Formats: sequence, structure tokens, C-alpha cells
Amino acid sequence: RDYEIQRERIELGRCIGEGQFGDVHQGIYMSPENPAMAVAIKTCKNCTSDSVREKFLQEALTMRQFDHPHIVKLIGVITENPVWIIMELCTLGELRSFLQVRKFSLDLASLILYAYQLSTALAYLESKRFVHRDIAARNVLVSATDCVKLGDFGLSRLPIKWMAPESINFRRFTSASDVWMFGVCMWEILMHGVKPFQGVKNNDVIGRIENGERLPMPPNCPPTLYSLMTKCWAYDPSRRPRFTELKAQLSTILEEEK
Ligand SMILES: CNC(=O)c1ccccc1Nc1nc(Nc2ccc(N3CCOCC3)cc2OC)ncc1Cl
Repeated sequence: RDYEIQRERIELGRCIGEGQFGDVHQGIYMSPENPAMAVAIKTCKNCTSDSVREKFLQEALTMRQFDHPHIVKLIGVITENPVWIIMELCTLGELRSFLQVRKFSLDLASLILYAYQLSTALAYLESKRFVHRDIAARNVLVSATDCVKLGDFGLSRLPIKWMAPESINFRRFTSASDVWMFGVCMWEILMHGVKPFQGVKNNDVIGRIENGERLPMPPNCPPTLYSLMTKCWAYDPSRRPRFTELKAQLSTILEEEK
């Protein structure tokens, strides 16, 4: 209904990042007779014009469209200077760091669960015909040890090493090129946050992909899950699974691994 929030309900905490328009903070949203809610706050640093303020706020209008357990929610906006966008906080931070730090504490079933949850968020977007374009582990947040979410779409935004050949060669971005990127995101997850094509130059990436090279099978990845990944990386977009297919398959693989 009304997304406008009184600034006095927000307590700005530490800086946790930055985007195009300004710093991102963690903070708190307070309301009478309720517990304080942890939030992320995107700020528009020195936005001293209507055109910049409008470009900033359109990122809120984008997030407002979505209602899914595995995509971060818009809580509200403050439309007086300085303009803030207030989002739900994923308290455990960025997935890549979480996987690196908690590696000897996480099992395969947990990694597969992260992939499944993300696939449900992306199937949801696919059903809305919304193309993400920026699917990578670095854009996934950790809400709890058993819960990951796509981060803010403004903050998520060329990522050559993640991109489908059709996106690199022809600038085509579709749900099918989303599927490719997700394949890479699943590889990152199984590798506990190692980046794809490490030590390889961006301009060389397409040469390798067109030569038929693909990211290798992670250690202790189930063959059935690597097979699903190689399907995501079919050179021909028409041959890749849809996110609807991915979610059903991942559901089966997860059950198998439990
Ligand atoms: C897609 N990426 C994002 O949306 C994003 C990127 C950088 C920083 C914040 C950020 N957005 C969020 N971030 C969070 N939670 C985070 C993210 C990063 C961190 N960090 C902790 C300090 O080191 C850097 C990253 C903390 C945190 O909550 C404590 N929750 C919700 C949103 Cl919408």
C-alpha cells in the first residue's frame, strides 16, 4: 500500500557496501510495540537533481514488483532528501564469503539446497518474463544457514565469465541466457565460492567457450548435478533446460543427497 517510511523510524548503522548512487548501510526499522527489524539501507549520496533521484528510486519500483521467499523484499522508501531505499537485511551477508568461511562446517546437502532455493526464485522471475542478467554467487545473500536470496537487482548490476555466448556475441539476454549464468552460479556454490575462469582474461573467455571448453566438475559434486550444469551450458539456447525444469531436477538431487 504505502511504501513511504518516516525517517525517524530508521537508525542507520555501519556501511556494508556501495552501489552506483551511494553507500549501503545496515540499520534498524523501528515501529511502536514491535521489535526492531534489521534492514539494509541504500543511500543516494549527493543526488542533487530530480533525474538522479528518479533513476535511484526506479530501483525500488523494480524490487516492489516481486514477492518471493528467495528474493530480498522492499520494505519502503524515504523520498525526501537524502533519499533512501529500505530493504530486508540478510544478516549473514554475501554468499561467497559465507561458503569460504564455513567450508569445513557445511555439507553437500546445504550447497544443493542453496541451488534449489535460487532456482525457485529464478523460475518465479521466468514466469513473470523478467530477465535478471546478473546471476552470480556474488549477488546471492545469506539470510540464515538454511536460506539464501537473490540480492537487490540495482546492486547486482560486463560479467564476461558468467555470460552466455549469445549475450557476449549478440547482446541477447533471455531467460535461457539466465539459465547459463545460473549454471555458473551453481558451479561457484559447489566450489565454495571460487570464481569461474580464475587467471583467464575476459577477452579469452569466448574463445574457450566456442572451442567447447566448460568449467570442470567440482570435487565431490554428484555426477547427476554436473550433468544438469552442462545442460545449462548448451551452446544453443534452445537446448538448455528452463528454470521450471531445473527446480524439479534440483528438488530430486537434494532429496537424493539428504
Ligand atoms: C546484490 N548485492 C546486494 O544487494 C548488496 C551488495 C553489497 C552490500 C549490500 C547488498 N545488499 C544487501 N545486503 C544485505 N546484507 C549484507 C550484505 C553484505 C554484508 N557485508 C558485511 C561487511 O563486508 C561486506 C559485506 C553484510 C550484510 O548484512 C550484514 N542484506 C540485504 C541487502 Cl539488499
